[PDB]
Amino acid sequence: DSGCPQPVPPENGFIRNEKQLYLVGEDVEISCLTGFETVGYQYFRCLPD
Amino acid sequence: QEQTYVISAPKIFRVGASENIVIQVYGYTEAFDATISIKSYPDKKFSYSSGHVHLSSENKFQNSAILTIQPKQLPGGQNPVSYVYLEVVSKHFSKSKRMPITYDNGFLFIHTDKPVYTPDQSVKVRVYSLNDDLKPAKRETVLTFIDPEGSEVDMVEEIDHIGIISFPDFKIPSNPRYGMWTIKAKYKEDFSTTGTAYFEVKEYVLPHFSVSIEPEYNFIGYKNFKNFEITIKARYFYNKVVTEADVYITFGIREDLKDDQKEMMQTAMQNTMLINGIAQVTFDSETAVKELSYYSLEDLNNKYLYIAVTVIESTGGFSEEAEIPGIKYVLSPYKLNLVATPLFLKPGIPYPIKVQVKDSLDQLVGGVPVTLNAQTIDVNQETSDLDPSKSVTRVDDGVASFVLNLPSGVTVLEFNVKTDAPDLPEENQAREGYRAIAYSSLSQSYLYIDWTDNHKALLVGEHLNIIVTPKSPYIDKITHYNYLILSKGKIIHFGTREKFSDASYQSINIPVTQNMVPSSRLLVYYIVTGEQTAELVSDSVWLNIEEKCGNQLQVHLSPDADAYSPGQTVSLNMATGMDSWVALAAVDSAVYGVQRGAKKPLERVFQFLEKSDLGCGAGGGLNNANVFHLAGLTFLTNANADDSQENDEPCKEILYFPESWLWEVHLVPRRKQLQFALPDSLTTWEIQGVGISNTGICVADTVKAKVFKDVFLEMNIPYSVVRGEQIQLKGTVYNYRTSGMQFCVKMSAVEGICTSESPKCVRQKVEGSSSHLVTFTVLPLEIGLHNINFSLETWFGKEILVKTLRVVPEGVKRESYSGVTLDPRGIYGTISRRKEFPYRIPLDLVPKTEIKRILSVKGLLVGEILSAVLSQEGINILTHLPKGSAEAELMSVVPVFYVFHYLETGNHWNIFHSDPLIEKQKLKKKLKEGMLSIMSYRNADYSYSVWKGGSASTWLTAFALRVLGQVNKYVEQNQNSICNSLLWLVENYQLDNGSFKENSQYQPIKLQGTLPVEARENSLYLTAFTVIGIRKAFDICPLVKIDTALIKADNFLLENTLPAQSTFTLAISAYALSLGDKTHPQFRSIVSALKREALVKGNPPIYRFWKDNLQHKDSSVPNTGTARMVETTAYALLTSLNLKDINYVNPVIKWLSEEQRYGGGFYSTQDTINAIEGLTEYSLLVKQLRLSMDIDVSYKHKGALHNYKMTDKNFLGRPVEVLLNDDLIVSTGFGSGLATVHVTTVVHKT
Ligand SMILES: *[C@@H]1O[C@H](CO)[C@@H](O[C@@H]2O[C@H](CO)[C@@H](O)[C@H](O)[C@H]2NC(C)=O)[C@H](O)[C@H]1NC(C)=O
Repeated sequence: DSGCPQPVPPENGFIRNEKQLYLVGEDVEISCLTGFETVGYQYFRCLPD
Repeated sequence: QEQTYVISAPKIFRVGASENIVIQVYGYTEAFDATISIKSYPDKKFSYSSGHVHLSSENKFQNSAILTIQPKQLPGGQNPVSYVYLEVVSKHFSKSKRMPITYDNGFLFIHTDKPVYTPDQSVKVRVYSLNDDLKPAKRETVLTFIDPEGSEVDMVEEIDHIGIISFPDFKIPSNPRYGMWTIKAKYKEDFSTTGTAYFEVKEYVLPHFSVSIEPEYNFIGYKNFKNFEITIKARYFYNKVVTEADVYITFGIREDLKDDQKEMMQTAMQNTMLINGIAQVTFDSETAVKELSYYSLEDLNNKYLYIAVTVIESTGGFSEEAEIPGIKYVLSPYKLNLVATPLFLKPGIPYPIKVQVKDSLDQLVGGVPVTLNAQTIDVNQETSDLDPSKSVTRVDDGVASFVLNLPSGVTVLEFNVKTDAPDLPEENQAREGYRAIAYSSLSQSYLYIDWTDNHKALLVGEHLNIIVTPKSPYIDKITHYNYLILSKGKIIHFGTREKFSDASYQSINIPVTQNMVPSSRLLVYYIVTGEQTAELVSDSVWLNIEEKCGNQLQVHLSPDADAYSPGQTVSLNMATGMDSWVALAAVDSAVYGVQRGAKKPLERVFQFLEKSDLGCGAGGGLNNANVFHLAGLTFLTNANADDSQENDEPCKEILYFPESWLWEVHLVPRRKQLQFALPDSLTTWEIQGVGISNTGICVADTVKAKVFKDVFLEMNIPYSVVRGEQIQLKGTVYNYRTSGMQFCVKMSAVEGICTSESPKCVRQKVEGSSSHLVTFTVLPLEIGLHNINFSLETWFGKEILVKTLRVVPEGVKRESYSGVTLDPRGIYGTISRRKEFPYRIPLDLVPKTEIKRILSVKGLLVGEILSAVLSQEGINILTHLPKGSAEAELMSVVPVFYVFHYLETGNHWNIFHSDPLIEKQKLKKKLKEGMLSIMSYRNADYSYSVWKGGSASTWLTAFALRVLGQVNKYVEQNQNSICNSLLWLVENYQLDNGSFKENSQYQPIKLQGTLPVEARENSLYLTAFTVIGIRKAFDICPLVKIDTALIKADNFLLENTLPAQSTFTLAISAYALSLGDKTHPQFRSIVSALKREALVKGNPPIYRFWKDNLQHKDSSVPNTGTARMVETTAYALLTSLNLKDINYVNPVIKWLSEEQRYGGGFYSTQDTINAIEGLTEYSLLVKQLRLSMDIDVSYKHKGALHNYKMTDKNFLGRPVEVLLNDDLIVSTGFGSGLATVHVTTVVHKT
């Protein structure tokens, strides 16, 4: 299917909605550990490639 | 075995179809009835359809039942029904067979008014919607637009009243993604057919002339490599040659038809003049490549010659770019394939073989010489050979036809076919070989269809005349043979063909009917029961039928000419064989010029109707069951055959200036006339009528109305101009009169443009049959669409091009994004009910652009709700084992709290279907009597003890506290006791690193405690247990030092746990920390460990669980080992739930619900309580995730902007334009479930 693997989050980030494989166009939401706060667009869009 | 039957049925039942099931019985002579029925599987309980059929001598014991599986009678829901019982019952026999069913009834054709759209256009779309019988389906259709990102964009459902579904126009979202958008159509309800279409959303201007690159053929080999002639032609869409132009050719060595470094060949980049619209060119690969690159030969380049061509009018402002994406350099150019060739022998019938020759980047090569050689194997492997026949392929079909006279002894033929390519060795003239096997009759009781290779299409209403010969030892007994005619899945005709006295048999004389027109399949069968044993004998042939439309809708304009004139009023006449709906679309032929080979929307629609043919190949078969299976049938018989052995891979054998208008649907009552004015475009309007009626779809002849003006201006206004750039609007005046003319062209423009020439003017002259380059320099001052009137004051009055210039602001258009996940229940924590997006005007905005903003919302559906429950046998827990001494009371009552909670957390007290535990009042009485009995165990100073006078146990006290906290949500209880017992447990038994160290109870009460690991991490176990209890109770007495104690204990767990010795301890402490800082890095590390201790079954885990110390080899009966395993699994599960990781959880709920995997029942309390807890939580979670969220979006200083009624039926938020300057609020109620809303800000930065 070529749906995207689970991405590497930013450091001190974690994947909110962990999944083994993401369908094309799934938002995976990054969120920051307790010390840290997401500034920006926390979401990665799994592209068809 | 004289008395036998065949019931013949479509291989697969289409739901909602009418399946004509035909029964033949042999050797009966008394009349009898049979019933044929479709019954639910496996229970046979519901009769979806039944048909009563009389079998008798005037029937000739042949009849059929029209059975229909009505779609709403199938149970539906989470599981589709994959199977059904076809059953027959009579006085003499009964049999039932599991038949597959398919939810795939009918056809959805999506007609998009253009292949290509600029932004800011609306894509008009309509779906033609046909039943399995090719009748108007009258089913409402869900139509889904997918941006090439693949993100769902929009869903619209429209009622089908007509078989034409005129959807609302889909306005391209205000920042589309360019490229191939997808439209998916699905029937809204039961049937799950799909239609799909594509349209390209692209910045384009309609090309003015169709530059055509027409290489002699699509490959280069030894012949061509030195010299490869390639022809350029260019014609205007009004179809007059571009009388002169400058042609620019550029070449590249393209390794693959991919985005590439083209390695352009400056050695070969070439100019030619387009003499009268044509320029022959040739490329020499030798001088080009050797002079520029290492590659000496195409031995080095099994690759592609890229070629791009620019044609510039040379006397005009228009230029058009054409390309071939690549021409294959090839050592071996061709490949063979068979067409319509059964690969099955009919011994004594001439065996036709047809090979097509395809080149690379396949097209039919037409004229390649082909030779075929074969070895003939007779019975007992008596092998022999045939002389190699030769044939040239048919020039207009690519087919080399062959016929081999085969002796009736042949058992198998294996034959090789090779290209006698004169310019190649065989080592490059590719060659292929195939096995053809005889019918393998057991009795040698053969039947042959004497179909004379009549691949020429049959004509509707002509009588078929197929000779059939049942050559059999027992032709004395074969009174008659049966035939079936198949079209799509359906048995459209069936019948019987007597033996004449001479032992000739009747031909199949039946006329070919309009229901056959795409294709048909004739199957012919008999049972002969010689000796005492029946053989089903059968054959089939592919029948190629003409694509004759049923309604034969034809469309023509009433006036006729070489060309109409702009604005000419014209009548369109639609004439049809019957009352019909007809859908009209006119598009500019230019629009296909935007692309190379843009296929007309409804190309080859009959070739799509053909895909409902359940058979494959040209007929024949390996065996009777194989003959039926390849015909797309299946059968019930007692005649010693079944096709359940016949399963196979899927079978792939081959056998004003508008751009579009007239987008209308009319009832044409056998005739109708439209009148309209032809638009001002000087172009060929391809007008496509599509008829729909009770006889299906008929895409008509595409009328091509030439719109033409003797003398005119056409202006090459680019799609878009950068604001405030000096640009030449180039153009061309054309004179197609034989006399020359003197013309003045001038530009009249709105004040949003300022202009140079400002002319009456120079009054230049143009020759006859000629065009003069015209140009204007302009500066666009302001953003938007500005009317420019180009005009041509000249003999015969005037011409005036009313045009719009489109002006875009300077710099770079940047897009940047913000969103939020709205979790109005805290599904992930903090209640994200509301968010605010300030209108943050950037520091580097270009002076007068507008910031565009666009908002959309995605519903995050919960997915698979794996549903698991306690049995009503939880009456076992309600009515538990005696309330005796030795804490047996505690074991009795503790589970009752949990079971009450479980029942509270669900429908169980909304509804019991059976065995009700509905008397929640009595259950609450028993609950509070329990809480009394446990509070009895409280000692003096708010410790608990196993006994009224026993040693104070911190373990028991934390357990009690857990219980009481859990139940305080349902029965209010005196929190002062909770405060006192909490501060007792903290102050007396906290110690650093080793929190809540246990006071000696002298024994593990293994019925209530676990048996922990004793040597090490006993303290990690106990700290975890106590932290769990406190986290369950501190919420109802949040005294500050209890929080300090939680800080201490959590820190100690986070530090000590990570090198866990035991999965049990790891699990429980993971849980305890999940109650605490869900997001601490140490916690996440421990989680990431636990998640790897997990054991699973299946490539995607179907089951997941945790075990340690091999306490699993002994799982046959519930015991301490299985108890521990269940404990540690339930802790893992609880943990996950607190992470809200449903995808993880699900296979753990599936494991936990299969009693056998842990020895049946639970053992001890802990496992049981934790399992009930986990199922409770999981239920809860699933509810919380259920998407039901009416999301308000409103500006801050103004009215509401949109209301997304997000629901699992309608989870997709259409992109809403948010173009006003207000700060933007998005909010929702308590709602339900989880959504994410995204606003993208698009702005031009200097
Ligand atoms: C371009 O020419 C058209 C006429 O062909 C102009 O449109 C007319 O404008 C006048 C004044 O506003 C109206 O009274 C007419 O009814 C309009 N006719 C039509 C058909 O729209 C248009 O204003 C001209 N534009 C420029 C920039 O010169």
